[PDB]
Amino acid sequence: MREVVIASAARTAVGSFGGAFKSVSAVELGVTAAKEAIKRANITPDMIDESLLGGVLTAGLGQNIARQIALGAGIPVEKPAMTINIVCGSGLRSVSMASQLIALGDADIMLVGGAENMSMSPYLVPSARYGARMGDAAFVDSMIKDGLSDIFNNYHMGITAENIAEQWNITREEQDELALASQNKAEKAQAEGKFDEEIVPVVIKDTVVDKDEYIKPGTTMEKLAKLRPAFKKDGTVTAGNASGINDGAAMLVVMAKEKAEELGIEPLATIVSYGTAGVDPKIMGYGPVPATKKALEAANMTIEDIDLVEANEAFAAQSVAVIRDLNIDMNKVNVNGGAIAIGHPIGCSGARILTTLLYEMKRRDAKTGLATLCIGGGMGTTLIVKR
Amino acid sequence: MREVVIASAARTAVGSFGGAFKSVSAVELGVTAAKEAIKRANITPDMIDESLLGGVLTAGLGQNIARQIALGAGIPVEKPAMTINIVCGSGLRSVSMASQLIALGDADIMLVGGAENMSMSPYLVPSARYGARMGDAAFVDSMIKDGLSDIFNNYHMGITAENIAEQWNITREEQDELALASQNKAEKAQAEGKFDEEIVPVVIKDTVVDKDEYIKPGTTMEKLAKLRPAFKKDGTVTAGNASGINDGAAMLVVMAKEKAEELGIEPLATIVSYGTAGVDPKIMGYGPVPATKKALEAANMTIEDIDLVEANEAFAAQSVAVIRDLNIDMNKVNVNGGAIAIGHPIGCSGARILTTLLYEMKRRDAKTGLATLCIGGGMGTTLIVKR
Amino acid sequence: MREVVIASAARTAVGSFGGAFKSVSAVELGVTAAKEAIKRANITPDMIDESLLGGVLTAGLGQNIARQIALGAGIPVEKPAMTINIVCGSGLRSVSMASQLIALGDADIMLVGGAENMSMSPYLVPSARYGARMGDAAFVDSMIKDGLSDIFNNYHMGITAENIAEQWNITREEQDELALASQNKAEKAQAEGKFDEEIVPVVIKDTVVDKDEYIKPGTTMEKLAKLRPAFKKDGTVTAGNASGINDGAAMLVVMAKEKAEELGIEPLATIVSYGTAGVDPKIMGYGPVPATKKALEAANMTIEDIDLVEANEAFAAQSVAVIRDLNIDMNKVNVNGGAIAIGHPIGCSGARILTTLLYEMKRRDAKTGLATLCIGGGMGTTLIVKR
Amino acid sequence: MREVVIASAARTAVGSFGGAFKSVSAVELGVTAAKEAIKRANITPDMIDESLLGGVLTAGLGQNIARQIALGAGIPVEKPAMTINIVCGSGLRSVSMASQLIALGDADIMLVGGAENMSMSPYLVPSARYGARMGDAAFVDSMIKDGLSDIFNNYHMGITAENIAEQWNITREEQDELALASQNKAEKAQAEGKFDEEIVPVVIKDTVVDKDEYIKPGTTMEKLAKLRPAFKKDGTVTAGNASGINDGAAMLVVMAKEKAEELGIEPLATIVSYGTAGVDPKIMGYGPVPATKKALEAANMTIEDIDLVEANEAFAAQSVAVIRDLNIDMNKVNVNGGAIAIGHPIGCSGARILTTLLYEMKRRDAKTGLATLCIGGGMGTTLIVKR
Repeated sequence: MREVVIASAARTAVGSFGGAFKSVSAVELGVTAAKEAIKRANITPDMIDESLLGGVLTAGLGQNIARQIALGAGIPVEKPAMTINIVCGSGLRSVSMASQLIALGDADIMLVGGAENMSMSPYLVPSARYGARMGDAAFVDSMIKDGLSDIFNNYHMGITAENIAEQWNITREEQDELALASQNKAEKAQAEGKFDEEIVPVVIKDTVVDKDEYIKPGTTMEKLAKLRPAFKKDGTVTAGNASGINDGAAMLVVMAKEKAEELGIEPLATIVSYGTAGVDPKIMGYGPVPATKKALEAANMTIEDIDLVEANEAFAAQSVAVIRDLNIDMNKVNVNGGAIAIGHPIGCSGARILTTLLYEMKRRDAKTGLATLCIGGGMGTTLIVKR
Repeated sequence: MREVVIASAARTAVGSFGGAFKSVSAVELGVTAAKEAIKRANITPDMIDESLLGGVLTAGLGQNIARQIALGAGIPVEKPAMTINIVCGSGLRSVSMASQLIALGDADIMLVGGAENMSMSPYLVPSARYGARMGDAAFVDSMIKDGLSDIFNNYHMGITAENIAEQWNITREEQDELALASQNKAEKAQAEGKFDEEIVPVVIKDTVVDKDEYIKPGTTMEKLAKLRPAFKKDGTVTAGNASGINDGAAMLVVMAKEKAEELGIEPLATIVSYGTAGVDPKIMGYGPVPATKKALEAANMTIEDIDLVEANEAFAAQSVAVIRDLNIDMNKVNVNGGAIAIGHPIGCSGARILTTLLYEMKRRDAKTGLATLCIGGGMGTTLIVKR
Repeated sequence: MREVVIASAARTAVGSFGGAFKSVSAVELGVTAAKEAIKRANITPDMIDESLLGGVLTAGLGQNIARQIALGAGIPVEKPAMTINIVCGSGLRSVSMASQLIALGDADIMLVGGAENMSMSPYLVPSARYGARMGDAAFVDSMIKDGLSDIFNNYHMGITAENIAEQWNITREEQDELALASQNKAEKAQAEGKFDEEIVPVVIKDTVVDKDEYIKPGTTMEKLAKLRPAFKKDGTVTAGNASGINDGAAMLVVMAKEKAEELGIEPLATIVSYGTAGVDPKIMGYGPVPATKKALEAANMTIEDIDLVEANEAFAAQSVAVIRDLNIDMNKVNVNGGAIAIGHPIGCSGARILTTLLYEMKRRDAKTGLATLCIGGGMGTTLIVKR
Repeated sequence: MREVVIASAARTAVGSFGGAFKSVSAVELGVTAAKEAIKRANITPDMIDESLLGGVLTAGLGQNIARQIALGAGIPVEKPAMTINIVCGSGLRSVSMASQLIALGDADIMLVGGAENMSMSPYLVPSARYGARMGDAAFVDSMIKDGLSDIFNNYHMGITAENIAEQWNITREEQDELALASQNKAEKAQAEGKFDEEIVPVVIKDTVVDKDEYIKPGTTMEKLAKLRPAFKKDGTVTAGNASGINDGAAMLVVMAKEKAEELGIEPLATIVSYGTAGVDPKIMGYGPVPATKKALEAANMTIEDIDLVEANEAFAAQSVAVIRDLNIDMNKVNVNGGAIAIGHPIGCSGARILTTLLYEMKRRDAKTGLATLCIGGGMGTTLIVKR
């Protein structure tokens, strides 16, 4: 099995719900990020063998948005492209899965990552084809139905976070403390210029979007503590300690280690291992724990071997449980902030956090890193990298 | 790289648009087929490592229908599941891609295939979230937008068939002759009992659906010749010489050859090779040609080495071009009929035609077989098998 | 104040919900009836001074359907036309109100009546203009919201019928007995040809609709008694003892008595008096009682002076209460059946029952007659006529 | 025939489209105005015999908004209420029609006027009941379809204004001059306090709305001249020289002159005459001319006998034609501005302009006045009053 490297990465800024990218499609965001990821690898689009891209809320976008992104980025029509959906994990598992194909020898160079525009996701009318007949009918927000709710238990992803808060005894204050830290880390990182390298500007014909919109500077514990529960009466999970609804894309080039050598490409990192695992849908936020254990075992590593972690902040409640049960270094995870501050553009997020990880590892001169996400429906996915 | 076998296959009957499965969801169809594919492999659901399933028109179905099918079939919550979209090719590339993962050693046993309910696909309101403001607004059939039209050229898949009819000089009569033969082959096969083994009944709480609904017995050239063009004024492509709109699921168990040996499983076939390739979106129906050339080259085979072909009949116009340019045996392809007669439930079809191939190879005592499909957006995918 | 006569009347057959007029608009039905009412008066359309027409469920029909009907019937553009909405009473109060204008001297000849197509009434999206923002939204059947429910108490008109059943002690069996009689009277009248004169055929380009569709021959008490309550758990009101949902139009020509004399027109009847009155919305079905008392007082009559009654059968429960409290002759009311059998096309019904009254009075050689309807929102309206 | 007086009048401020009353329903606006009109007549709600109210865009508002307004204003359930639709004329013809009923002796005291909330008018789905079946479907703005377009010619009311501009040779500059004057007159009147008396505040639970929102102070000819045509390529009619889309209600109490005497009510004015007339739909904006000629003839008056005119400014193009052909005093019409500045809440406007007329007549000590409006579908309606 040959080794695989991550040659390059680029992401758009993450937009707020109804914000910067209210009218800039997932495909357009993806093309912007893909073109730049290709340039950052010192290759041309014709050198991509195939594309494998995450995207969840794809209703009304036309056939196969991965193909749309690939062709829009200038990749020839001869190269295949496919969209994948493992919900919140899609943008990261595209990377690991592509690495599987390349390790096997069936591709040398792939475009991977994910794209998501939650603002532009549509409403649905299930009765429209054959009729409602009589009486009021369903008129469904596809974002909630297909993206932000659990189908097995018919409740919001936020209720799965409440389930973890209750079972792991994670208090409101503990959740708010994590949220506060996320905001302040993101504020500080943004102001120090630490997102400048990874971001590619989006040009709207002109308006230039090059800053993460969702970060809330001057968040305080006093403000967070006043918020009402968002999902459950007398709950603990609030808008302030939950991830945002957001728009963005993030793209990477992966290739065989031997191909990077041939081409004289200095990669961001080498892929060490990966893992995807399941848990009960009711506690989906715990998914990163078995996924990460699997990935570490495959690498012959323990958490003590990992220098830097990106663990997606779907909800503070789940994030606290994951950090505690994996024995992660509490200030060596999401060191430039997480999704509570930066946002959670579902099918992009796994690629977004990997991009942030890789650029931070390089600037710190870290050796090893880990990206992991929880996944609606009860899964986790993880990627371990080294440089 | 280890060898991979197809342990088992099962499909539902294919329903007509608004017909047998008007109210039986893609997930319910998938669960029915998956449970039976698992039983036909002499394994239990806990023995599945992960599931990889095709599905295209998934709006309003909730998170990740592959996970829904897996859990509904009794596969434990610990096993991952992911949905893929390479349009019309999804149900076949799930099989080849799973084989890649198993060859590499990262899975031993997987549930693969696809599920699609076109009848139940919803209408969309793009302006619903932020408002239409003033004046009439878009109200979009997701089936047409996301399934049956080309996004690059903004026209129906049927126009891509007209493009091939014009460029390859495939006449109306030639298209109707293929359609006629498809109908009569399907009629004859159904009446002789040749679909009995592969089909699993769907039980609606009771009504039992166990017959392919869409076949039109007593089709004639006179009837076909009277039909009006469906897509283009003065065109050649009609409802009669085009695939149907349809509902169905088809599921298979794939596993390492060594695992089948261990378990004493007699497989339907061994996977020989695969290929996925691109063409211009305008001529998407030609995709099977480069895909199949790639697969044959990988196998060190020529078309002369292949005993039986399933080539999905998206449109007679494209099907004639594919058969002619691959030098396929004209009566050794779709020998029990094709999608003009049986239907084209988009994300299921690749798994549907593979199921029909495998059961026919076994009954004929054929040695080698090939399944291939054209793919909206300009692709093809192929799988070569041997027994 | 001068006297006013009803010169002529014509109605379409009443169609079933989703039936004969599923695709024949309220305006088209109205034009058919209006043209024939004009001919039955021995006048030309230019002789109409103005039109006043009922119609309730007018969403999406374009500006002012009375004007559409008038112009479609050939009435000159110079003649005004206006639509009125007093819900179920609209088609009758158009007649009385026109008579007020003519009595005063401000019109000599008017087109009156009503038109309604419940099948074609649309669904509504209240959030569409400014957006739903997030989460599922309302998708409203305008027929139920604007036609068949009480806005003050937010429940179906059928619940107002339950309120009367409870307060007046009208049993399920008593309701079913009235329904049975309605069906059998309608069956018998239709078969004997008694609707032949009043109906004008509707020609659909050809299909001719000339029979009341909704009548259920061979209704029996056994069948009625098996029906489930339609509106309230453990209720008394069922689909069988409630009015139908229906489509139809009915049009009349009214004119000053002196104008009919001048023109040598033999009128169907002379208007004696009218009345419109209110009750609590909760008991709207009782409206005919105060309305009729008012009309009788204005005429210096008692119910004993009335030879024939049409009292619209919105619900058997309310109809029994009205007949009992007005001391109506139980077999001198709705003698050819009522709306349980024939249907209730809301804005047409008042004109429909008046048309049936006038033709039956003439054939019986009756002298006096009365039409009355209950009205959603808590009203009744009545017209007394003589010949 | 007895004489009829206008005892009192009250109107809400007129809101901008999506503005002050974006969420304050037509019924709520109507109730506010009705309660105050009743108080301004020195009567109690139980003294109202019946209500007759205009309203056009009533989809989804529930049964019969006149009844809703009446009951909400405290009028007893015994008193009838009916909604009328003669499009733009509805709020004025309610007044004249009520006067007909009172002159005849069938009512002594009525609540009249109109209410309209264009912002809150819904979108419609004609195919929703029985289904769209396949392919995109209609999704219709009820405001445009039922309020702001001509059904006979299937084009916007603004095109009827272009038709008049062309046929009467009314230039862009002439239209803009009228618009400019409307804005400046309204600005000046508002600033001088001249709307203070007629307006009743709307209290939103608190926010108080008591100023006409739509007036554009500092409008200039330079600004107006830069606007693009709104309805026709190379047209003359723009957003600046057309009426607005707006929300509001206006209510009046009318009663027999002898009843006002009995009660010691000093009326705003006595009704002299009225008229409603038709023209071709294509030139609907001309309707006021025959309507006004009819009203003047009935009064034995000429335009020279009229001291003050309110002629609704649907479009400057039509307004210029009406003023010129009626020989109106150019600065004795809309002396406090018109609908270009103040707005055109369709079913309210006739009552709105009458309210403004009556209060201005009183403050000027004028003797005679005239209100007139053009009406979509090709009509006009007029009321002449004296004090």
